[PDB]
Amino acid sequence: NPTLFVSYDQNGKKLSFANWISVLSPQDTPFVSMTGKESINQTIFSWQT
Amino acid sequence: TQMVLRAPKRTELAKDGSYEKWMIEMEVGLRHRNPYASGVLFTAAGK
Amino acid sequence: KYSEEVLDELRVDLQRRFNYAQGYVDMAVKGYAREAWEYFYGNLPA
Amino acid sequence: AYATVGLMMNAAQNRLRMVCRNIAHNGMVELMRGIYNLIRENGEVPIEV
Amino acid sequence: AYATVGLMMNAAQNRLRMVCRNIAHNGMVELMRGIYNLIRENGEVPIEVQTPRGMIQVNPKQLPARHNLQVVVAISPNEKAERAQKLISLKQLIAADAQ
Amino acid sequence: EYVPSEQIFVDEHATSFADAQYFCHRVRRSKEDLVAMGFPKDEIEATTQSTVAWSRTDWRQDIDADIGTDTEDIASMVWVYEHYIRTGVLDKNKESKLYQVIQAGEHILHTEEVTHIPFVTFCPYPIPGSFYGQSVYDIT
Amino acid sequence: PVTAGSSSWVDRTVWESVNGTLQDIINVFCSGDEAVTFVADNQQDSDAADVATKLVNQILLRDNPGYNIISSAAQECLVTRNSFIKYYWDEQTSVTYEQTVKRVKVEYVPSEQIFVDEHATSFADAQYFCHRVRRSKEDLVAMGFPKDEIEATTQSTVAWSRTDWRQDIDADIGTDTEDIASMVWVYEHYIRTGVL
Repeated sequence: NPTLFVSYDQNGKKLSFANWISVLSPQDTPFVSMTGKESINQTIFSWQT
Repeated sequence: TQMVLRAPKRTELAKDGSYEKWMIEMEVGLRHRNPYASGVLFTAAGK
Repeated sequence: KYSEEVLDELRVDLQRRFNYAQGYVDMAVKGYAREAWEYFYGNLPA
Repeated sequence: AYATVGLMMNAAQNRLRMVCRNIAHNGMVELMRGIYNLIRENGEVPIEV
Repeated sequence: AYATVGLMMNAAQNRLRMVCRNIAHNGMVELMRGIYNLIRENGEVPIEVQTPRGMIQVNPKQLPARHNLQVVVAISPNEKAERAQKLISLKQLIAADAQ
Repeated sequence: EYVPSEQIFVDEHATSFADAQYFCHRVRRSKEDLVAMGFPKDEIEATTQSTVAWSRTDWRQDIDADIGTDTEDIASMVWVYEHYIRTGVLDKNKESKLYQVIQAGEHILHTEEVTHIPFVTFCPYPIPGSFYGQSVYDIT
Repeated sequence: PVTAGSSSWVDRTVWESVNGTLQDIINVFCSGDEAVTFVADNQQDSDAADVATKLVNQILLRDNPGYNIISSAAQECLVTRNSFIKYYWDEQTSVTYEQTVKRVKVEYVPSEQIFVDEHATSFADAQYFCHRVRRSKEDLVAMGFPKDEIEATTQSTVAWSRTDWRQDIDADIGTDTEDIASMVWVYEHYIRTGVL
């Protein structure tokens, strides 16, 4: 016989959240950052040696 | 070295559809100066 | 002056930046500017 | 300053005149005092006599 | 400036007077400072001096810095007349004292 | 000159012209000026969301329309990417200077060090900690 | 935006209120030809007050973007409870073009980038205080660890990023990390303690 009105008995109770999300997401990417970049204008490149 | 042709660009396909599509495009390739410069080594055990 | 080996490196950092700048400024500004004119012309409300 | 007619006796104008007087005495004067010390403690300064 | 009757105490006029003061201090003054530097850094400039009456090619680099320079914007179209009356008042005054 | 807000680009870490690490303007220029700077032996050279957003500041116009004068005409107009970047064109060892840089398609015409970005912005109702302000549209 | 049939329009008190009081703070403090004028108690030093005045004013308005500072610390305060302004001796250094200068740098600091202890009530009384600063690898090279520069809190980044929506302060700005000109977060501190 609950003689009180704690939130557990409440209905339509707007709970509270935290304004952030946690994601580990390993994103080392050493190779992509270690080889630089070179822009071209063709889908097929080649060298000579 | 990393050869790139189409840089990362946020875009969308054709339209006149009933959906909210999105899409990106990164067109990239791999280049190597001389095969005998770098090296690879495989690990395994003999049978 | 600057070596072509520097300039072919500069082109990579210059373009990459531009890609992110375009991707940001589209969602942050130009997406609103497009409709803001069509509101001003009273084209927009269907 | 406008006792000609603009006698300023509006509780609305004075509950605003409070907030700017806070910004003056908590803020602005402590920025000036802040500088006058910082300047008074470093470098060499000229004056167009 | 119109404390005669046009006392300007309209929140509507002041929420507008804010926006132009933004355009002044974020915009207009940085265009002037922008030029004064750009000009101060290139080319050769003349000035129609009057004492001898004839273009003095004032090496622009000879100019001062922004440091020393206050700038104002949004001039009254008639500032001329007021400056003139200030001058004639100053004139009556300076004449009043022989020293 | 006035520059339509449609032809400008900035990084998201920036809040002001001082603090900007990368910034760019898309400019329409003549082959003449470019000839002035590089590649004489060839002038055949030949982004849509900018073109749309500007073209719909009215409807009459379209900025990517065929203006009709053939491409070969030295007097032809061409889009370019003028840039202002803080970066190691040097070795990173070097202080990170700020450069003006100008490119066409796979060509850099010109670079020089500059202290400052030659642009000004007008903004009613500014927002702190930010580059772009409010607008009468956002409000109404 | 409660439900599709509800026609969830939203009133803009708060906004029409802030711009109200901001209108008046700017009218009062940023209106004048000048920000401040010092005044002396004695003719002995009256000839210095003027100097001081000139100095500060020049520094704050003619050199630093003081209209942006004051207007930021107003609008970007009235909703953030407090906001901050901060100052330094700057120390910039450039055919031997090694020209080098000291300046009084003044800057507005978003209330999102500051930290204080709960026993404090004021800047005097604070025992620990900190500011998260974004700085260049250059400056850090200026002070330590030259042989390495690969160097690589979210609730600050969220709370600032949602002073609008366009922006995000932890976005990939695009210039690669190795670039000495790269920007980096640091923890500047002010602490009362036994380093001794």
